[PDB]
Amino acid sequence: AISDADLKYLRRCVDLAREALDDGDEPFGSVLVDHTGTTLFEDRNRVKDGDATAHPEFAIARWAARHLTPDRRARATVYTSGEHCPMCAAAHAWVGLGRIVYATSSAQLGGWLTEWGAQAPAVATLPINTVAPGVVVDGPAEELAETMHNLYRAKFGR
Amino acid sequence: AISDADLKYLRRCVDLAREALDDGDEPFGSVLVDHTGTTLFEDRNRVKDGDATAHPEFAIARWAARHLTPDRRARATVYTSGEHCPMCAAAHAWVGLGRIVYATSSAQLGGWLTEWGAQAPAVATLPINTVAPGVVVDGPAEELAETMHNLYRAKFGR
Ligand SMILES: [Zn+2]
Ligand SMILES: [Zn+2]
Repeated sequence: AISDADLKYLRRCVDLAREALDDGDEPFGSVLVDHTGTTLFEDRNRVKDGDATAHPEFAIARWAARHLTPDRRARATVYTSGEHCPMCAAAHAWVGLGRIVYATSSAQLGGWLTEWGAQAPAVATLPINTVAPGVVVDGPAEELAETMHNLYRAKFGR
Repeated sequence: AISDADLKYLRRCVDLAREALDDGDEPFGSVLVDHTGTTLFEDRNRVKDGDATAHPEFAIARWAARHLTPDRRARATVYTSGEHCPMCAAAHAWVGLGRIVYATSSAQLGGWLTEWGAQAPAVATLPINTVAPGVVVDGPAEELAETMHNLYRAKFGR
């Protein structure tokens, strides 16, 4: 279900995750793309100033609610380097956004954390469709698994 | 599990939910209380302006992260008229807030919504601990069930 065009946007997400890591934040990047294929909004994690809710997917949900009609929201796609946490999946569904494509699943992330002896997140790694049963979800992208493993290990595996 | 002091705060949450209803918003109210019993912050639903994520528990999580140290957050309690949705439960856990007490469960509300035929929510009515395993949760408060049913009927009855 991941197309060539989808993978290009996922690579952009990975670049945004890398920007976040390099700035002292956590490696999570996300991009909102409308049905015409225009990038509307890009963001990355910004938790370093002490708000652990500063996730890019959440920013995208609020931005979409403020700037896009319901119909435009439903036809838009959200690309992300890492599958929406429950906070972000719920926000996405509350505002009525459409498709999600992720590079790595929360299952991947949680599995790596336990491999590395790292503490589990404070929030359960629920798949998007546990939280938001109606959302169309594609991913993960096999081509990006190694990159994201390495990027998460840098932040969370030390 | 629910003291008389807890009920006082839950009754304040009901008052805030009614304030929301009367202002054209949905009937959800929430209070943040310091471990020393002082109210720190109170809020209610503000969705009418077009943002379905304007939940008071979420506003509380962000307020807490901005204004309180981690230690003070861990020791604070959040009271709410309606059990946190997954968005809010996750945000509460991310910012490391403490106990939650709710007047009515999301299962209770979901059952009543179905009776009224109403559009089922896009977000699943997961219990807080499915989303946030480590959070201490108490509720519901049987003495406030009928009051809250009536408030919900006012907004969502058909
Ligand atoms: Zn998130
Ligand atoms: Zn909520």
